[PDB]
Amino acid sequence: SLAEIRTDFNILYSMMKKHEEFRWMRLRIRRMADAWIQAIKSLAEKQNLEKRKRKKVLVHLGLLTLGELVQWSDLITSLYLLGHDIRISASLAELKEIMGGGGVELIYIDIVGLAQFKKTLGPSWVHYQCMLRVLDSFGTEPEFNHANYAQSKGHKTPWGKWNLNPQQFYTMFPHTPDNSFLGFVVEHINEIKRQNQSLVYGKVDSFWKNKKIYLDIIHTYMEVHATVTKNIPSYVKNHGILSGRDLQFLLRETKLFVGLGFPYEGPAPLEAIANGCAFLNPKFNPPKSSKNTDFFIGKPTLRELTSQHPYAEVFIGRPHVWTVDLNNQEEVEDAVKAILNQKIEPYMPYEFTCEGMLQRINAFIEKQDFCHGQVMWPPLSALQVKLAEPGQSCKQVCQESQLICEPSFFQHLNKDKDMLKYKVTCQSSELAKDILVPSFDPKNKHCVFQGDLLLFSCAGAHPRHQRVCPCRDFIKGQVALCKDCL
Repeated sequence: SLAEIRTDFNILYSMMKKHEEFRWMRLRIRRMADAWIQAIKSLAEKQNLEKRKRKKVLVHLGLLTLGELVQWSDLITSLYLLGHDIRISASLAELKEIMGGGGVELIYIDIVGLAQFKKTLGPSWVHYQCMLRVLDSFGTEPEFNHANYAQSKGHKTPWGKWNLNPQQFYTMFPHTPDNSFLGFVVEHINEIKRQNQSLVYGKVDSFWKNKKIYLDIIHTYMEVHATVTKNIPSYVKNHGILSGRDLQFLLRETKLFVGLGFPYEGPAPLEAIANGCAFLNPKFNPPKSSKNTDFFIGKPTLRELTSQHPYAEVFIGRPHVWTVDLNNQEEVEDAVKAILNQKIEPYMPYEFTCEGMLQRINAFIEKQDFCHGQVMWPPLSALQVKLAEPGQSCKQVCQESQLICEPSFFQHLNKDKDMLKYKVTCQSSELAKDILVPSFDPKNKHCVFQGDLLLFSCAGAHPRHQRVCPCRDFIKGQVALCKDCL
């Protein structure tokens, strides 16, 4: 019953061959297999992977009943290499059968899958609720997760309302500290690269609408390539749809990967950057959110995107990523001229490598517990308390101190005597059921405390008062983990 690392993919291949949708995933695993195997052996030599319980894990892919398919494939691969006993489900019948047999210790599921879980198991679905890890790309903020609070704020979305611990939501990028970051793995260079080759990001013609001036400025200094036909200028060199090795060859050859504004926060810009490409990242001013952008309306989050790829913008930056105003002709020309003169430096954040994803998912499996049976994680030693100004979120004040909001610490910040420790003295206090508390009015020294523990929230700025904010440190290249979290 102890987990043993796997160094051979034969059994995995056999399991994924049972569902047609895994076909192009198996190809990707074969291409990446040597990287995965070096990674699990390297992790096991560097960190104690001994004496882990082998878990029976349900993976229910609601969406099989894309970036999402890449994330599923990397999660399943990581679980397999770490030695866990994986039961894959892509039907209501498999789901019923796996849960029928009992002994399930951990459940990875998507939003569509979760509705199927509740319907198929009936009222005892809640018995398993603490074992759920819900793959949810764009994230779920606490305000939308709390069904009754969402109704009371007049949100009309069908999404959210699961009443989970919001750290059970697993995101594509570390954009929502209320949630956990799952992510995925990103699959002489002077000689290989065509210095004046740009490639447009966007496999559909619709994405190209109103980018003519932008594309013309790039075309002044570079060839414009595409992999896509009304909106496409005559000078564009279309290679058609590519795949695997061919696309990787094209990226290896490309100096500049050109964002058009859509799609939002995909894997492709990280793949370009890993291959030595610079990424021209459209800036969004004002930021795009469920409040101003049709695509985002109904998403169970108010999170604002400052660019097409906020992760690339904030966690990578120049020289790999140039975040520019598409409508600023001077800034676009300067960016393109600078990129042309840049030395090529292929870059991959550690959190998007095989080893970094294995380390992250291994820490969540071993340490993240909503079922009440394990010591506090992250450990309390990691708490650094910060006061957010009015109009600033807990997410914002941690980030501006090179930290990350840690929602599991909110419970240690929620009464008069606990505040004393953090040089805040409450002359008076009350309880509110609000995402914006605990709060502090520094004028009249009035503290408002959280009356509904499900409403603790890294998201949300108080218009008038300071917020009392739980921050933690993170390992550079591994934002999901605090220094003492391994």
